[PDB]
Amino acid sequence: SQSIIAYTMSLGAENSVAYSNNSIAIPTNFTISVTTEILPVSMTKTS
Amino acid sequence: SECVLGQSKRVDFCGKGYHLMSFPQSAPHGVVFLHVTYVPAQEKNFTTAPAICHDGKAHFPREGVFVSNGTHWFVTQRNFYEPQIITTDNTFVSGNCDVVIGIVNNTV
Amino acid sequence: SECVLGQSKRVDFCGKGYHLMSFPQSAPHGVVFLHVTYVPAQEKNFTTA
Amino acid sequence: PAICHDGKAHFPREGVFVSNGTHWFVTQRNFYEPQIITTDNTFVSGNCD
Amino acid sequence: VKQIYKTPPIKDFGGFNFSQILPDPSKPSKRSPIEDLLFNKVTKFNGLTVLPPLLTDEMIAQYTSALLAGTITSGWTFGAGPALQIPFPMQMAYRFNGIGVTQNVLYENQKLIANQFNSAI
Ligand SMILES: *[C@@H]1O[C@H](CO)[C@@H](O[C@@H]2O[C@H](CO)[C@@H](O)[C@H](O)[C@H]2NC(C)=O)[C@H](O)[C@H]1NC(C)=O
Ligand SMILES: *[C@@H]1O[C@H](CO)[C@@H](O[C@@H]2O[C@H](CO)[C@@H](O)[C@H](O)[C@H]2NC(C)=O)[C@H](O)[C@H]1NC(C)=O
Ligand SMILES: *[C@@H]1O[C@H](CO)[C@@H](O)[C@H](O)[C@H]1NC(C)=O
Ligand SMILES: *[C@@H]1O[C@H](CO)[C@@H](O)[C@H](O)[C@H]1NC(C)=O
Ligand SMILES: *[C@@H]1O[C@H](CO)[C@@H](O)[C@H](O)[C@H]1NC(C)=O
Ligand SMILES: *[C@@H]1O[C@H](CO)[C@@H](O)[C@H](O)[C@H]1NC(C)=O
Repeated sequence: SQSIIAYTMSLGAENSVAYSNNSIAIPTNFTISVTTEILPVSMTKTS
Repeated sequence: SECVLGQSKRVDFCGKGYHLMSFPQSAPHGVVFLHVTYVPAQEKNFTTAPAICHDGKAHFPREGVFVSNGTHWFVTQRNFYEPQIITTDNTFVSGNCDVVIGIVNNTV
Repeated sequence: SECVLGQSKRVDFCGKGYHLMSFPQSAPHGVVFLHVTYVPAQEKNFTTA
Repeated sequence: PAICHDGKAHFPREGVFVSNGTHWFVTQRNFYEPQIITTDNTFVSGNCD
Repeated sequence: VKQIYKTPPIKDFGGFNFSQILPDPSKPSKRSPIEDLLFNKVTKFNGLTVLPPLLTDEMIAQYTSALLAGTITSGWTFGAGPALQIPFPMQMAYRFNGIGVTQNVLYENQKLIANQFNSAI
């Protein structure tokens, strides 16, 4: 039961933030994040 | 030069996070990289201070932030919670106790 | 990436001085920057070694 | 990367530790200029293992 | 920004006039005083027309402000991991340490630091 709908863009959830002056977050766990970049170096050698 | 063979901190250059490494691959008409960064996964909110107050002086971490909860104070880095003892080997002295905001009295 | 969300030491890259911080603003057809740098104001000649 | 002393791991503050088979000394990655390990040259944390 | 970050509800920028930089909520056009100044100065049937942007001036300002607000009070901590509660004065202390300048300058001259940025703006 699909349809096409136009919407206002949210551009992502708003990250509601505020801060105190006596406490800072400090990491207990981390990850090794590996991603892939695909990049053009050369064009077909048209002659 | 900066991610495969080194550790540049240019922001988001080889992906978001701190650069660790990068692995180039061949491709038709191009290059492929497997980019690797360090990104914090879980963090906790710790009471903190810029300095420890001792004999009227301010003892600053050489690097990092002081952890200041309960009955014990320590030194951690912004990128990792591994608390160290408050000694002259981990801290340095400058300024004073009337300068630092949040400075906490502790035996150094 | 380097002056706004950062504080680059690229020399005089976003303006003369060491970058401390920078802030972008919207514009028709472009981006406006407020580039904040650290610049020595006073110095004195000390005998050194 | 570390030496074991009094049950703790002692790490070069900067550099790598080297042994000539008689002594352990801090050297740097960019240059072999040996320093006897003392608390001025090494940082202590965790445990030896 | 991975997601648009909110400008904190409490404008604790250490006395800095970020209200001149970030969008003014009281206006029908959500632009900052710096932006109003520029926008008021920087400006068919013959077959040549101009298409609209996807991201409107306000939408660009929302992404821009998220990056900007993060930059001034939290840096990149709203990106690479969960947000860090660094109060503006400590963010500034770290900001100076990060360029080889002692943190004592922030605390000893907190008022002059606040005034020089604002004066320059
Ligand atoms: C952040 O700093 C402010 C400014 O000093 C602190 O506000 C003080 O709060 C105490 C506790 O109620 C009051 O007695 C003072 O009058 C306040 N000072 C001012 C200038 O208003 C605030 O406590 C700090 N926030 C945190 C979470 O520590
Ligand atoms: C930031 O700058 C604004 C100017 O846009 C300041 O607003 C002025 O405030 C003074 C006294 O505080 C008033 O006499 C003016 O009428 C205000 N001008 C306008 C246009 O409203 C504001 O005070 C500044 N904020 C800080 C923290 O310095
Ligand atoms: C620390 O507390 C703040 C409250 O403003 C919260 O938003 C934030 O998520 C907390 N940080 C962590 C790592 O839990
Ligand atoms: C810490 O020592 C300082 C000396 O500068 C003093 O002013 C302050 O009262 C002390 N704080 C506490 C909690 O004892
Ligand atoms: C030190 O003396 C030199 C030579 O006149 C001068 O160029 C420099 O500005 C002086 N530095 C000071 C006064 O800090
Ligand atoms: C190793 O160096 C130490 C001093 O660092 C010295 O006492 C010793 O003679 C050296 N051993 C050899 C085999 O050179």
